[PDB]
Amino acid sequence: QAVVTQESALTTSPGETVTLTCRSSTGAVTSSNYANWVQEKPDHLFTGLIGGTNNRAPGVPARFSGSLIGDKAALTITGAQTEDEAIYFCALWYSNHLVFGGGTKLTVLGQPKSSPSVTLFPPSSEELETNKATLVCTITDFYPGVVTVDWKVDGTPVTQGMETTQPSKQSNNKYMASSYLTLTARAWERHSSYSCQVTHEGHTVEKSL
Amino acid sequence: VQLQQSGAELARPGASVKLSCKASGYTSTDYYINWVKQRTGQGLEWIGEIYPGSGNTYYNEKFKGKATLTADKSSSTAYMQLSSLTSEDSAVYFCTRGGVYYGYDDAWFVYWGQGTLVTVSAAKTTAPSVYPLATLGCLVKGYFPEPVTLTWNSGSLSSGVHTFPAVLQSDLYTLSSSVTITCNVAHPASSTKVDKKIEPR
Ligand SMILES: COc1ccc2c3c1O[C@H]1C(=O)CC[C@@]4(O)[C@@H](C2)N(C)CC[C@]314
Repeated sequence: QAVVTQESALTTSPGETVTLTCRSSTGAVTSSNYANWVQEKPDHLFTGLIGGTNNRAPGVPARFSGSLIGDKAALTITGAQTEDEAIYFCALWYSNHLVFGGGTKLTVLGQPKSSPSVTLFPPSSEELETNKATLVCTITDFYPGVVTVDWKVDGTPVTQGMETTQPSKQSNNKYMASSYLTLTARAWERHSSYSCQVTHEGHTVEKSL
Repeated sequence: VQLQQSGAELARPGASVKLSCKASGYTSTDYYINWVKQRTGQGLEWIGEIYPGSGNTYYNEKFKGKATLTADKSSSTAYMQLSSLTSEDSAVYFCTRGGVYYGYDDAWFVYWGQGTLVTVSAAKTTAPSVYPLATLGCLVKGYFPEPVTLTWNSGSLSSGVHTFPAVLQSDLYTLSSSVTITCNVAHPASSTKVDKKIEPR
């Protein structure tokens, strides 16, 4: 089908105005796409915000408004509040079927930016005695809670055997995540260096063994 | 309006399970039920639509043959049969409804059920291997099912500790924790409770 594209993440501050966008892979977003918006708050609390491009649903605050901007649909929050921190999904109708966008995580800032604290652990002796080797990359104290992880072996980019957790909130309202690189014992011995690289707010923090 | 969904479900690959969503309130109108899929590592995905009063349906091409939507007017209930289950079918499935006497151009996702969790696995109960990490840490690898519990030095060590969510490696779950010296791991499903201390290399 068509593919619907949203920002992966966006940042705003209390009282600011932020616009979220929702693009269609087929061309301009038309009024015949009848653009919907859905807000997801923690614990699967969903609220239908917008129908028919710009009809705000009963009960939804007036600061929410939908519209078309150029060739795409959009959701504008005029005077963002703390409670507006959520994931916003858009959805487009293509005559006989519906497609959701990937969603946009909206952070409403409540503390200064914080870069990820990164630690990388080697496989233990006892794990190697099963002829397996797991490299553990712990990532903590970053804000906003959005990170990309990339691994390397002797400088070359790794493409297989990586598992990474969704960023989860800390008690100090910063975020944490973990990434695991799973190998055989021999494969870990073959190489001189392994590295975990975290991308956050346009900057990379990296650790190597 | 209320949408009551069926209970959580556990299945083996290739099997089939049937979910249900009972609507309450203003069911004299003919209304749409939209089904939605959300995996733990994904956003929302539209499965299809069904009107329980008129039986009409709209489908997502990707789910034709995977999901079948049916309904019955008098009980105000919609069903979704999921066939030939796989790991990608593990998700929370939501049913949704439009507003009462709303327009077609109003928001379609007004009322939401509590969601039905579907987990597809061939894994038998497996106790976690626990490994020291050297800030220091504790690696909890290869258990099933969730959950596990982890503390540090019987719970006397709590500040400066980060315990990360579980992840699925090789059809089993793997977890980790770290501290700025021993970790206590409990896997009730395997009736296990292991302790491991970090002797330096
Ligand atoms: C312009 O009208 C519409 C545009 C888009 C959709 C609909 C419209 O009217 C309804 C219709 O005819 C059948 C399809 C569908 O049930 C569906 C999608 N749902 C989600 C909402 C209601 C409705």
